[PDB]
Amino acid sequence: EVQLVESGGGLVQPGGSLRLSCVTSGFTFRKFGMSWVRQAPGKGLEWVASISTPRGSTTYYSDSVKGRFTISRDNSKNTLYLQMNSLRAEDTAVYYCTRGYSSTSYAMDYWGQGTLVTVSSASTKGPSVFPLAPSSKSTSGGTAALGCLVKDYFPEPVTVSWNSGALTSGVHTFPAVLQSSGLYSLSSVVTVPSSSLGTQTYICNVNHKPSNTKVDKKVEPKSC
Amino acid sequence: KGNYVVTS
Amino acid sequence: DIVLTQSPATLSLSPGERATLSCMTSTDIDDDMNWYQQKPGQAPRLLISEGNTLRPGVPARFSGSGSGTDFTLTISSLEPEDFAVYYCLQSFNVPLTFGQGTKVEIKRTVAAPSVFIFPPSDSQLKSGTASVVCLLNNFYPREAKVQWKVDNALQSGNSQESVTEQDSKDSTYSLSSTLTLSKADYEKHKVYACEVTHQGLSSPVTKSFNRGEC
Repeated sequence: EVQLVESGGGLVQPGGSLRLSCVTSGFTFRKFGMSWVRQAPGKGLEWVASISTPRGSTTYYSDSVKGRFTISRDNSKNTLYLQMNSLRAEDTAVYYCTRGYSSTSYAMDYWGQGTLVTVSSASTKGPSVFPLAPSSKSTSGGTAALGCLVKDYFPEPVTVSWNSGALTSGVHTFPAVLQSSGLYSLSSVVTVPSSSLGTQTYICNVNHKPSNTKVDKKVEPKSC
Repeated sequence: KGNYVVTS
Repeated sequence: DIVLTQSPATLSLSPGERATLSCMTSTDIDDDMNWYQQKPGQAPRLLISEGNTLRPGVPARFSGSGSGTDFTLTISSLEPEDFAVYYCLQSFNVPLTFGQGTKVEIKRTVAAPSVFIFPPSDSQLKSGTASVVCLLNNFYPREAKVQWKVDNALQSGNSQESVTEQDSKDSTYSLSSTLTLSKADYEKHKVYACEVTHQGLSSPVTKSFNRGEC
């Protein structure tokens, strides 16, 4: 089958540069038009650039990237490139290598898995983990909620489990949110029986590998 | 209106 | 630049039902309309290409119709694997432009959220900031409004929301809203409240706490 494999993505500071590569297999590369399409976090698809076949003399760009990005191809290597200069925060996205399905259209049939490009001035920082303590008003014989706030980390991702993975039912770990500071934050919560609060231990296991941060936070009723 | 080339 | 307008942004249906997805273009693009499917964490998949051409390998329940300025993707009978996001794409002209997507989601009975409010921990306050969290647990449909009130003053611009994908078992959503204040601002007020409006609640539910209480 057709395979498109992107590489060269990663973290870069605003104003900086990156070169993406896409190595293809399963078809005669020189015979097809190719495009880059990107998808910002939580957003839709946005076309970036297209290049003609065979030589790639003819190229097209979105206004968002015109003058900053350059699409090119090396047919002897089955490789498509995207040179990205003068990068900005809003260029952050998964970048997809795509194949134009016909000799006269750039409409894409096959897509790579994508490569993540993150543009940010933030430095690597591990999260602080704060308990979301179960309310002292938790209903008798009812259901209580508790969790952990994983605040101010960079870059993505962090992982969260409860009781080393033994507790999964009722757990909701929310998508991270990018704060105005440029750092991320997310909450993980779980509902448990109110009757268990005095005797069962609840620990959120947080791991942020980029900073080598590993925190286990016991979340218990607040004493008072 | 078909303002682009794929096969050059 | 040609604008593609997809509607409805969210299509709520049950397995077995017919799905109709609309894409309207700002100008006549002949029949150069293409449709994609995208599941979470996955690359898009081409379903229909220019001329409402069904791609080989795509199940027959998918079909495209329309030309000019009004296009339709029809899924004759929804399978569980069809719940996903769908994008339209015009390839008539550069720049190539996409619609903003339609999410086909699982319809179910109305489910009111349970609501919980969490004060900032003492350890966070010691750090210099205060985060107040409000949890809406297991609700449907998706539309939900959270309004923060501090000593009864409606807050604006100082909260952020996040939502889970539909639960695989009960098809509900969960949502967290976080109100962020400076330690100083936090300590000059008493009553913190989160007011939740949802179709499943006959009237808005408010959870609250007083600073410095157990």
